[PDB]
Amino acid sequence: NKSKAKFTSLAVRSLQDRSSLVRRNSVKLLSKLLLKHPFKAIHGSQLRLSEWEEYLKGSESQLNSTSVLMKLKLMIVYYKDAISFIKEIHKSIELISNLLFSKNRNEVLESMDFLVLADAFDIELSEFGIKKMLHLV
DNA sequence: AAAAAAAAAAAAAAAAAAAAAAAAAAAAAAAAAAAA
Repeated sequence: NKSKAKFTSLAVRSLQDRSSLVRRNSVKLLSKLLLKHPFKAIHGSQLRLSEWEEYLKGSESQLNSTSVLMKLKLMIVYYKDAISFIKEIHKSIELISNLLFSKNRNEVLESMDFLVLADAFDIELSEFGIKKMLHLV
C-alpha cells in the first residue's frame, strides 16, 4: 500500500511527458489505481476532499481532547495519506482535463475513460472535467 | 565621299549547386480475422 502513493506521484509527473504513448499509459495506470484502492475499509468508494478534511479535523480534535494514543496516531496518518492521495488525483484530473485536446485519438479516449471513472466516485472537480469533455463535439 | 574594319554597349540562352520541402525506412502499439 505504501508504494501506491509513489506510483501515483510518478504517474502524475509522467502525465506531462512529451511522448503520447507514455501519457496514455500513465492515464491507464491512474485509472487502474483509482478503480481499486486500499482506501475502502471505511466510507469506501467515496473520495470527497471536504468530507475527508472534516473527518481529519474531527480526528485531530479527538486526539487533542493505552491503545488510544497509537490508535489515533494510525488513524491520523491514514487520513493524511488519504488526503494526499485525493490531492494527487485532483491534480491528475486537472492535468488530464487540460490534456483532453490531443492529436492522437487513443489518448483522448483514455482521458475520457479516466474522467468518467473519476466522475463515478463523487469528486468536486469531476464536474469541471465533464464540462471540458462536453466541448469534444 | 562611299566602303570595309575594329571597339564597345546591349542582350539572349546556358551551366551551376547547395539548401529546404516532401517522402520513404524502421520499430512498436492497436484493431480485425483465423485457429484451437
